[PDB]
Amino acid sequence: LTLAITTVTNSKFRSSILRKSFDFLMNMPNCDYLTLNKVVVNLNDAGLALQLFKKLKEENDEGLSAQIAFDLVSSASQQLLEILVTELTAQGYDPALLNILSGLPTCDYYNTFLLNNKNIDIGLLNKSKSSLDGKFSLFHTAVSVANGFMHAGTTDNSFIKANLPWLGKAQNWAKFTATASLGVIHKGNLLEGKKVMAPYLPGSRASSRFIKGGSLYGLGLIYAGFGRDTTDYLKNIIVENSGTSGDEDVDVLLHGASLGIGLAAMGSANIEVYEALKEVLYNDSATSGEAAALGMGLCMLGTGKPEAIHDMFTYSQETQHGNITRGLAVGLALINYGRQELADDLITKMLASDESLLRYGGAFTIALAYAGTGNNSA
Amino acid sequence: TKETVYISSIALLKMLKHGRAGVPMEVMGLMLGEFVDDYTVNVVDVFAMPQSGTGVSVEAVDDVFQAKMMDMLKQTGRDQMVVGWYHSHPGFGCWLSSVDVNTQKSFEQLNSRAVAVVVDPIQSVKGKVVIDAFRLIDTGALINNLEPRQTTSNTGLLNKANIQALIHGLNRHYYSLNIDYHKTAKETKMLMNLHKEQWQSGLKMYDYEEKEESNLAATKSMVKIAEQYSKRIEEEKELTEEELKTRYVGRQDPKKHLSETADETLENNIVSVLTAGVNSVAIK
Amino acid sequence: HEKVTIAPLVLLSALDHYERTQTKENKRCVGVILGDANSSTIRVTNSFALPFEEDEKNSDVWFLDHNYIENMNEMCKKINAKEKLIGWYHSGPKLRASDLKINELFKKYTQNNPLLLIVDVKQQGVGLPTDAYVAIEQEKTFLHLPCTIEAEEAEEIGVEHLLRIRLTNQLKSLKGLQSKLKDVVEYLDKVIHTILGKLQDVFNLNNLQKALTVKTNDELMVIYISNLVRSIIAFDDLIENKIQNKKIQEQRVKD
Repeated sequence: LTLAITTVTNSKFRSSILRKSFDFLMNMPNCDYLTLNKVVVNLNDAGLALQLFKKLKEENDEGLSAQIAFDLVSSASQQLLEILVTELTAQGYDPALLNILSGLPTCDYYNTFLLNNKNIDIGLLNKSKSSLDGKFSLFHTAVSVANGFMHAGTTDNSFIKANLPWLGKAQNWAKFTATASLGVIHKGNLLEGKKVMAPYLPGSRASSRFIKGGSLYGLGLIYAGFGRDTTDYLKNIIVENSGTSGDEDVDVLLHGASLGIGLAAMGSANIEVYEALKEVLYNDSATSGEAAALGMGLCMLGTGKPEAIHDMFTYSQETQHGNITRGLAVGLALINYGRQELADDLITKMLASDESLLRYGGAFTIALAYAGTGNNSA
Repeated sequence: TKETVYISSIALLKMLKHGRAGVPMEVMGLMLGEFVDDYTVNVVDVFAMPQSGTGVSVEAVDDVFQAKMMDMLKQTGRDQMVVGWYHSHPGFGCWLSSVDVNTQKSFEQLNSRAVAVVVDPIQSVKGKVVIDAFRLIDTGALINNLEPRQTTSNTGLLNKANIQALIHGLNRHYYSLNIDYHKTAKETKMLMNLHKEQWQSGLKMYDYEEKEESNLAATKSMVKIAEQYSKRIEEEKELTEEELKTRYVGRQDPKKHLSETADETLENNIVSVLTAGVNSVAIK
Repeated sequence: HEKVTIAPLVLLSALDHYERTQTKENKRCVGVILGDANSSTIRVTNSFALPFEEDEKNSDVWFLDHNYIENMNEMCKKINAKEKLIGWYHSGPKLRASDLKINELFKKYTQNNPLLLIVDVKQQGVGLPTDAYVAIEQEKTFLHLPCTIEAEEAEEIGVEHLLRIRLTNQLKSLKGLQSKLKDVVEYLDKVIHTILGKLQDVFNLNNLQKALTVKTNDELMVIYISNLVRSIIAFDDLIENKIQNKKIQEQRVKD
């Protein structure tokens, strides 16, 4: 497994090698269950993936079937997680192993392990954020985002709740970090994560519509990859505002929605979210127009859609907007992931152009596709 | 929030040329462009304006001469909406304009995005093209839109910011100067064919063909004497310090004539190839 | 003859007029320039545009307004008094009836000969997209004048901020010799005499070269004197690192 990745160039030849090792390990004579896990993740084959669970039904072990289930959900891509949940249900499953692949105990590992022993060292933390209330949002971001690191996963709102003054000193754009910090702190909550943003959710209004946009972004960090339940929730908000906008803060509400729907659907190809964010790009929005391209690029990860490669690239030359062109440049980098030489057609167009934003995203396009095994050409 | 102005390569050169002549002489000009608040900012065309007796002021703008240019600039696409004005002043430590002070407030009534650009160097440019603009603040900078989220803010580090006399406060209530320049495909190839290092163009095949061959009478004529000049440069150095120490006060003396005579041999090797490159059509 | 010196700002802004309106081949823009035409070297310090309308299918259809120039000149009088109209420029390589007639309208406000400039909007081939021509009669004859690019001190410095040997000439010299072969073939089809009579005299400039071969190697031998200097330079290249190489063994004892 290790040598063939850095040696065999053909993807189909190394694909057959992983299939031969599955037959010798199929009988499971107390053999390695981790080797079979790396086979189904690299191949992403629904036939070999569901076949491993069928063997766990014949030989019944609750400790052996668990270690396989918890290992697959962590190492799987977004497309394979749907096979282990949606496709597995149609062909039959294990009621004990279904909740594991859905991420319920997996997200508990992030919440429970970090909550037992957590030392934030509030002594040195207070001196950093008590220095000044000024410096615009540069100071309020540094104290809020760094604080969200220590409490990440433990669901502690003490920065927002227990400390009143640091929240009020923030401006309209500075309240985004204070709200998005809860998405980092409460990350891993598949049930009460919506109750954290409950006062800022749509229909409950807010103190302002600038801070309201940050609530839709906090749902993206917590539910990322599991956000299938929040897919239709975050999509309907964009469709209502997809027509036009009469205010600046309305785009801020859709700004966090585009980044929120992008993280929940991240890695999964969705034509509905792509077409919903495509109409926002037609309006040529200065604020929400950049997040619309970032939300589409996260859905195009992996193979992606070849038609969306030239479509998003054409809109970059037609629409000359600061945030828009830079947002499309990153979106064109995310649409090509692991393609290696298959992305050279888009890389050549960016290197030949003298635009600063096209060359900014052209480097990361090489970084995403040529990652893993090193390439002397890249 | 504060605007980020992107000035095209064509408009940046016109504003420097109009406010060029003289230190004391002040002029005025108008800026055109089409952009939207917060991002999308741009400057398309700029042109000079007629000056009144008060110099830079709000009443110095003549709408009669301005309306006639709108139909003239519309054919080539130069006609846009007025995005502000640019001016030239001798310059001081603070308030570069000795005339215009509060007139910018009258400019804000007509356009909220209009600014006044003043050229600091006045033919002092060292190549960085440092220009100064202004934006009205009045009551603000407390619980309002957050300007310093864009680029290069918190100016005034130590005693050196821009002019270095302004430091933090700048002109009025920290207007937070933001200026950027950009170029297009047509602007990139045109400048390289006009001014890059020195302009030899207009004949591409005759550049090194005319200069390194037909110009030998004014350049390499009496090449036997020219070879003696290469010896005098080496004799000026090699003859001094042969001990590789400090006696005659020299160090790089062997490398002083090394790089100077390297091009002389190189140029003689280039014309040597171009000598056979004349292509006299000899053969047999 | 005379000389023409055009600032890089005029040639840079003239090409921009084509892209902004997405002008097709049926329309050609015309504009004016300023400077001092009194001396023998024409200097262009300014340029403008004009609302010029023209029909492509009919060469007898053109529209030019001189009242817009009058209102524009009065604005320049309050700005720069030394700027007067030295001529005008038009877009496109083709010279039709509409382009040749309008040259007389600008002669009313221009004392000297108005400068003729043919602007290439496609910038296809070689350099100098806009050629400088002069109008003179013996039928109007347009002669080419030397084109030089020289600007002021502040203008040349500002351009460097925007952009911030032997093989180079040979690459453009190969395409120049091939283009001259096509100019003779294309001119032959147009006839079936004036240019051919001049080219034969220019081409006129081994019978007498039997004894002229010695002077070729004599110049190459003087070049070899510089190659002996190159050998001395190579001998000096051998002395440079020996200063460092001997200090390497000196550091072995210290360390």
